[PDB]
Amino acid sequence: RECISIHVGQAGVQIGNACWELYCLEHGIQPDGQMPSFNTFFSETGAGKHVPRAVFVDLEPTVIDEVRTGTYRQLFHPEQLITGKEDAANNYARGHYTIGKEIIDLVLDRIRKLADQCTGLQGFSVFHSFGGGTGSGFTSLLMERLSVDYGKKSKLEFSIYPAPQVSTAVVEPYNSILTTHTTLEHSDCAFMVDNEAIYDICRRNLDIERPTYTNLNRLIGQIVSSITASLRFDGALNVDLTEFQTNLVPYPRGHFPLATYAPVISAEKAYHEQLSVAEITNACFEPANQMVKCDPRHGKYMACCLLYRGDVVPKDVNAAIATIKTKRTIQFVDWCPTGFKVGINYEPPTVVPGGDLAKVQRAVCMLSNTTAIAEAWARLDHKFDLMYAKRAFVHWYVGEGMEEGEFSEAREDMAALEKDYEEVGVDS
Amino acid sequence: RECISIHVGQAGVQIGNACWELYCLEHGIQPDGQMPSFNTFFSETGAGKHVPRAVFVDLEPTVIDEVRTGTYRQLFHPEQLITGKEDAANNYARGHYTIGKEIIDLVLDRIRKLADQCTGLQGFSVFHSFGGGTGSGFTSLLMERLSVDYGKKSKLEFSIYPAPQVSTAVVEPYNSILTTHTTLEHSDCAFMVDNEAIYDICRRNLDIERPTYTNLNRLIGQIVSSITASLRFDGALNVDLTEFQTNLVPYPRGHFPLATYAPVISAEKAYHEQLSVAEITNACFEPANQMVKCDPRHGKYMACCLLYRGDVVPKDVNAAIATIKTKRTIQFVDWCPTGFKVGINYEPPTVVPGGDLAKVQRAVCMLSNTTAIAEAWARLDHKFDLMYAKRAFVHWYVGEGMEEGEFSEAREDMAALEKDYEEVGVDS
Amino acid sequence: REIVHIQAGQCGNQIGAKFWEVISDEHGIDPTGSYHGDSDLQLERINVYYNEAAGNKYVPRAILVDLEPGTMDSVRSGPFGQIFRPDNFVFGQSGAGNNWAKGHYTEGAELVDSVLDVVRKESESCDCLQGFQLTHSLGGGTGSGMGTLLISKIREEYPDRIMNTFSVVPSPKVSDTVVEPYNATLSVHQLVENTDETYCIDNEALYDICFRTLKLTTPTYGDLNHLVSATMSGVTTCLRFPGQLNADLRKLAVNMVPFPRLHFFMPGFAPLTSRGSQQYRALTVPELTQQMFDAKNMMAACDPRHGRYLTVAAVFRGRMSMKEVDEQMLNVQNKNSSYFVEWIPNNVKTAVCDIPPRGLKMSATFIGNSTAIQELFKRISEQFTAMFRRKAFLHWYTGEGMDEMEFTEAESNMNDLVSEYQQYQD
Amino acid sequence: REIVHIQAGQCGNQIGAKFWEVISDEHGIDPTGSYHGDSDLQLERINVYYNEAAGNKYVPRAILVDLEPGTMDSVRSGPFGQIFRPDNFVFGQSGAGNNWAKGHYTEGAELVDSVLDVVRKESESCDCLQGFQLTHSLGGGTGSGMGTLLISKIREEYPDRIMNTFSVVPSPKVSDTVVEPYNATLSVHQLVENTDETYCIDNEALYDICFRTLKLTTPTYGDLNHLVSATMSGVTTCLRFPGQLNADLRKLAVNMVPFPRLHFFMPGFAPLTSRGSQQYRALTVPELTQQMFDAKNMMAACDPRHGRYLTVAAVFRGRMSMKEVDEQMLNVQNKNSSYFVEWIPNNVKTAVCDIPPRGLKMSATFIGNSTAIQELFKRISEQFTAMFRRKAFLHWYTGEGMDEMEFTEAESNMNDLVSEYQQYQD
Ligand SMILES: Nc1nc2c(ncn2[C@@H]2O[C@H](COP(=O)(O)OP(=O)(O)OP(=O)(O)O)[C@@H](O)[C@H]2O)c(=O)[nH]1
Ligand SMILES: Nc1nc2c(ncn2[C@@H]2O[C@H](COP(=O)(O)OP(=O)(O)OP(=O)(O)O)[C@@H](O)[C@H]2O)c(=O)[nH]1
Ligand SMILES: Nc1nc2c(ncn2[C@@H]2O[C@H](COP(=O)(O)OP(=O)(O)O)[C@@H](O)[C@H]2O)c(=O)[nH]1
Ligand SMILES: Nc1nc2c(ncn2[C@@H]2O[C@H](COP(=O)(O)OP(=O)(O)O)[C@@H](O)[C@H]2O)c(=O)[nH]1
Ligand SMILES: [Mg+2]
Ligand SMILES: [Mg+2]
Repeated sequence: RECISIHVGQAGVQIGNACWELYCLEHGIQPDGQMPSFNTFFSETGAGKHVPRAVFVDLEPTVIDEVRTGTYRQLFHPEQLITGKEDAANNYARGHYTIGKEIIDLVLDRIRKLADQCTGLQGFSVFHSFGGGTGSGFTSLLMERLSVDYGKKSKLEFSIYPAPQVSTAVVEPYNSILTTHTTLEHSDCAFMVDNEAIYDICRRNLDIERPTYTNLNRLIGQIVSSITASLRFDGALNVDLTEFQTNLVPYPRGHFPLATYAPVISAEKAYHEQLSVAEITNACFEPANQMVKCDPRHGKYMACCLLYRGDVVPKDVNAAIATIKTKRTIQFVDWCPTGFKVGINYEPPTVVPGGDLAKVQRAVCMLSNTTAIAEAWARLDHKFDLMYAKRAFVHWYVGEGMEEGEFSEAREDMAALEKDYEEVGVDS
Repeated sequence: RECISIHVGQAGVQIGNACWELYCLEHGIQPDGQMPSFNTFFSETGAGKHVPRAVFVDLEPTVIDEVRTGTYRQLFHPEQLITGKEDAANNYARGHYTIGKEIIDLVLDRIRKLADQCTGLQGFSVFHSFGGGTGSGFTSLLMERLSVDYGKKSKLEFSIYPAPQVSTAVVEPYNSILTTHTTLEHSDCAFMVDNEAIYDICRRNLDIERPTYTNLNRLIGQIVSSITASLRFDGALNVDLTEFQTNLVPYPRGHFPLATYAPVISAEKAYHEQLSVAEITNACFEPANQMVKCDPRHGKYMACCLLYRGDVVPKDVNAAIATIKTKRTIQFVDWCPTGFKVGINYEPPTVVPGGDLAKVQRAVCMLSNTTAIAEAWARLDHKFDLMYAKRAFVHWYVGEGMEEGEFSEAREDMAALEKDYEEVGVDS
Repeated sequence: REIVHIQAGQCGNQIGAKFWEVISDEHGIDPTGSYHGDSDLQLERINVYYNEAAGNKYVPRAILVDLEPGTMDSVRSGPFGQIFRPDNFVFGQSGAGNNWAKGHYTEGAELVDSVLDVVRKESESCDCLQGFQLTHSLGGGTGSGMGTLLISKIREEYPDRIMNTFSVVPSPKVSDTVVEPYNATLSVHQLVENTDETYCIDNEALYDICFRTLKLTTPTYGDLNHLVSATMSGVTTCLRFPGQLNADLRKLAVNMVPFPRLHFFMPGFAPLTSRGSQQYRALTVPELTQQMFDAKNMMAACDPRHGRYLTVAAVFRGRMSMKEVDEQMLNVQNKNSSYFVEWIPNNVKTAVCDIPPRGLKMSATFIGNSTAIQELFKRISEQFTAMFRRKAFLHWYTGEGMDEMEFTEAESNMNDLVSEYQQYQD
Repeated sequence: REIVHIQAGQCGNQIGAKFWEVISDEHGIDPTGSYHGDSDLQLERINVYYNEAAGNKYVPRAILVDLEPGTMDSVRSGPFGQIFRPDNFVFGQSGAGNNWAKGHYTEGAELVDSVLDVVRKESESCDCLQGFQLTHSLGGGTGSGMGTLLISKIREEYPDRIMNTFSVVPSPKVSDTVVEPYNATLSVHQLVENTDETYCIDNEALYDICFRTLKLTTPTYGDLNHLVSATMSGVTTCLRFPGQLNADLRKLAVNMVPFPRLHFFMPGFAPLTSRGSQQYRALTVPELTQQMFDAKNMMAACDPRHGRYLTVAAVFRGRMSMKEVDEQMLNVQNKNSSYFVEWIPNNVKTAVCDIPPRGLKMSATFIGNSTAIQELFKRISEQFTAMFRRKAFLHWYTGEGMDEMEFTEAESNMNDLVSEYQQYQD
């Protein structure tokens, strides 16, 4: 019943920092590993120290060093903290090939070591970003190997969705297009969120006009914990990760369920307001709490999964579902009946001490696969196209051995993906 | 039930220093011999002082003087400390013949004296190095006599394997080739380790980038103690030295089992990590802990012996074996079924105060005979050949009475040895 | 004379957690395993569900099956999880994930061999089995998937024993798995012809009852599964305890099945009303019959007056007159003659037990076989077709080797049950 | 009437350490040697295994043999090592090293003369020997090597006494010595025709039982050898103590051997389950028979239902009815008729003792002679051949003078036992 977390790149690792901090908060784990009390994620020592079963990869020492100098440096095993010396430079060509390919063997052997520590490997999940060099480059490299060795294990990916308006990486389209090509075909499911959309959540629901990544990742951590800690904890409907895959992936392509999370409420907003299960789920179908800037009303739904924490009575859930099925404007694709996965954990929602979110007594996470995602690809299509037509920055990949045909090909694979969304949109 | 240790050359003696220090650590033996408490190795006096049954030979006063001025100078009997005045000069021709042959008679008589002190001589083992003058020269001289007098006793040799990359002895190939010729035929089993490989162990498992020989020999001492102290101590499966020979030597040639040792872990690496018997043995089949730079995956296995310390339950061992037999890529030679010797001592693993290795609760030593050893010989073949073709340094042997034909012959004997490995590799 | 029960799937395991609790209540058996009752009858027929182990320990004759230790553990952690022996916990490791193919066709299939071995061990422990009962969900992976596989093998080993099962039927509003109708379709395909009878439980209907008549605003599944266990326990106790009528499960099966393929049941239960009204209720046979006939007191989301009634069983617990029961059942038949099928004269049959359920003076269990049942099949079949055309999640299933033509036949078979209900609906 | 036991090899010495412990438990004999029991029977038949020395000291009639003082010392150091007299410790100095040639053929051979002399001294100390028993490993140097040599000489001196031995059979997964099959092959070659019967113990199977039914996660060899001693002690106590059936070892041997060469046994034991379930177990004869028949409760890594059963012995300890035992054995014969050999009518034989093992109400020992045994021989023979062709470690053996043609004949002889099992497998 075990799983592995993999943190690649800054985004992967810094999100991971929040994630493991939250898992410590879930059980009262001390920075040194001492836990007085979740062995699905952790491995126990004779001292009662538990080791989070995870791998941290950075090709630049700095971020891992940040871990190594922080409080959780005692928690993590030195072998889990893997670092190279040089970067990918925002570039798949080095991340996947030239540079990252050198260290990956080590990385894999640490993974395999942990796989041998697992007794019942259920699977794993990889945290990264769609635009970066290691964030997406190295990441797909890893998938290429992990899908061989662990072909039957859960291969869930979580990635930051490139913001349409702000991006620090000029060749991000190129990176992301190459990842599509290689991740679609290897991964089982990839989830993503938009930091821009999140900013809007922070300013509207948390009332914060100063979000940093350390805020943004707390919110992400919430979502992740709902599906990682609480799915291993007790509930009414205990849903596994393999079950998630088995209930969220409808086609052999990928699919890309997007996250939505409600409650996201400031402490003051929690006052004077009573949420019910149904009210929280109402919020879950509002564009306003959509974690990716993509309009839910534009597309049609294919999948939807609702996962519940704390004070949730199935009775209320059932009523809530009835209304979301019938009251809303949620259009859905023919193919699908509304079999929405309901996970119901008794495990209460948790809050980070010193965080922004209010203590809540119940909480709902929503995953959804909508046809509007093709528009996200359309965004990438043109951004890629523009650059590629001019061949701007192309020498930074070509010099590492990339082929122009390959890039065209990858775009075409994306186009095919868009076409399949088109297909799904056609009802039948 | 007694045995004799023989330390020839610096390498032999300095390793011995670590070895006898460890035996003192095993029982609380004071530098003066006072032991408050292993008489298989030691001889008791009426004062309760025990004398380690061993002979120290150096043809240069200095190293023995180092012993004579250290703390263990009180431990060793002055007659055990044998020294000449001049060296072999890295040269078999003087070590075996011209110089060492003069003192050897004394040496033998001290050995014989100890043999007479033994009541039930089980056998002995010789510590040396394959490249040096006394380390290999004198050593084989000794074997020539010991195999006559003690023909039925254990003749185990331990030698440093010449590092392929660093060697301080330009005629080491020549020395080692001559030893092959004379040791193969006289000895029963010779074990060896590579200081370069060890450095890699020190830097990767102990995390030490500054190993000296005094570190390197502690690690060697660990391995040796597992097979020397703990084989005389109590266990489930008490394995003797003669049993070792009877379980490790498959052919009348020699054979050369190589050492592998796992756990080799720094204190910090021990934290946050729980080793089981099975996990330790997993490490034992990893190239990474191979004490000789020779790839385990290259060759095929012929013999394998696993010796256990501390908290080992046969139950777990059995399971571990099942997986190494079936899970691994360990190819093995037809001839052999997988009868791997399992020695199981209750005697816990010991650690040198102020050492690098972490306190462990259980430990496993592995001996193995792989066909990849022929590549080691191939290395020597060409190194020898190059020198010999040019006849570089040849006058340093010829002037002592060596014959060129002899050198050719010795190479040919090595070639024959390689051919026999070839033979074994052919499965049948 | 004895029964073996097997629970599977998270649903089945949690239902059974309440079922066994009740059975031990009925007999005064402590959560730790020993008997501390106080009635002769409590031990007298205990054999049907318990083995008395040395020390006056009673072992529930049941196997708990799952593919995740954690659910099993949670069951074990409560009272009455201690009464089960470790040997009755048969489970694997890695879920099923609510996947029929995994459950039945592939992975769960692997576990079934160990389950069956224990089943065999228990079949030997019994003197004479009457039958077997299984608890599960129709749209679940282990509930239906693995469970079905097991059933086909048990039936094979014991053709002469009763094979029935109670199962949670996907409610119109709350499906959890997107392919829940697919799993259900496949289970019909397998179960119907590999079972003697199956009961149809709808959670939605149950949630309506709990608020509708019981006026409760906090139930959980444990409270609703209490109601489920009331019907299950109602059936077997009579068989166990002294009564007036004819107290044999097989005879019940005989009286309720007019046709080899149409054996689906609608359970209902009386009395079943809130405490407020309990001060305003009268306890008579007509009172129970009013609650029994009323469709709102059915646990299945069907409407018996929409369809036609083929068979009705009225089981009574406690002291009642024979006359009164006879007359009221007749009256029911008379007044609701428009719903009954004309081919079966006196289509309402009774069974009477003289032991009341603990705490009540009287009670009654409604078991019906109407044509209305077909409506559930119709809903599923339709939903199925849509999914079938799109292959939603079928890559998971076809990835594990499930072939679409097998599914095609499953669809037909669903439609066949509907057509046969139409054939006898007339 | 008396028995002499000889232990050899590290295995044999450690097994015997538990065996004798148990025997003294059975009779209330203290670790220091005196009798402090409390039952008449405890002293009454003590003669079979003990000599009473002056002072009411009991000397176990056994010889401890090894070629390393340290193992002997460790035995001596514990409780019950003090009950053995110094004269029963016969050992040399320098191992054997798990080398048959050393053990049997050369060096160990030297010690055997001193061992035998002590044997003779004890044979005189007995009034009338029933037989001898030896404990050892089949793949070990002194266990099998030297032990075999001894057996051939004892048999020579006493053709009319029972010669049996229990031996650890190389488990498929855990061999220690690379030539363990070689040593075993040689021991078959020597032992089979120089023994009346031999028992086949597989440590792997034992480790499965200890976790499988006993649910234990810490055993050592002492815990597994406890199980071994349970079967050994089970056999001889009946012979010692009052019962109902026929309590003679020779008669057991007669009933279990249909053919001069096929005398290999599969021991099993009941009851043998974890404490948790002990609260859910019932103690009946069928209960014991269920545990006895079940292959998983066998201590040999064989599968009796794969082969055919030639003979079965069921030994019972404690008060049981004759009827029940007879009927259940019959039932076994009936239901498992497909495994029994048709040539032997009523192939299941019984023996009944009225004394239960200390702490239990009842117990049973399963002894079988199936054809399935041949599978172990096949595994060894095959492994042997491969090694034979390569001469792995045979320089050690040929260095001590063991000739390859002797080994060749040994190989044949293994194959002969297999062919004879086939000859009666039919
Ligand atoms: N949510 C979130 N997004 C982040 C975080 N750090 C970076 N990102 C986003 O991820 C992308 C940045 O990737 P980089 O940091 O440039 O690169 P990398 O993927 O770590 O790998 P390299 O390019 O080789 O350094 C941008 O789109 C950022 O907006 C973080 O902590 N949280
Ligand atoms: N592990 C280990 N290797 C050593 C040690 N000392 C020397 N060596 C190695 O053994 C070889 C050196 O042999 P030398 O010290 O030159 O010579 P010797 O064998 O003592 O004899 P002479 O040549 O006559 O002085 C080199 O390959 C060294 O790397 C030591 O303390 N530990
Ligand atoms: N009455 C009832 N239904 C349940 C319970 N648990 C899950 N269910 C129903 O079972 C269906 C889900 O299947 P599930 O039991 O999770 O399948 P499995 O666990 O993979 O075999 C849904 O329709 C739920 O309403 C329960 O404890 N009681
Ligand atoms: N059951 C059991 N097997 C043992 C014990 N000791 C060694 N063995 C088995 O005996 C074989 C090894 O032979 P060994 O007894 O060392 O030979 P010897 O000591 O040279 O005669 C292996 O198959 C072990 O599993 C023990 O105490 N109990
Ligand atoms: Mg970076
Ligand atoms: Mg020197």
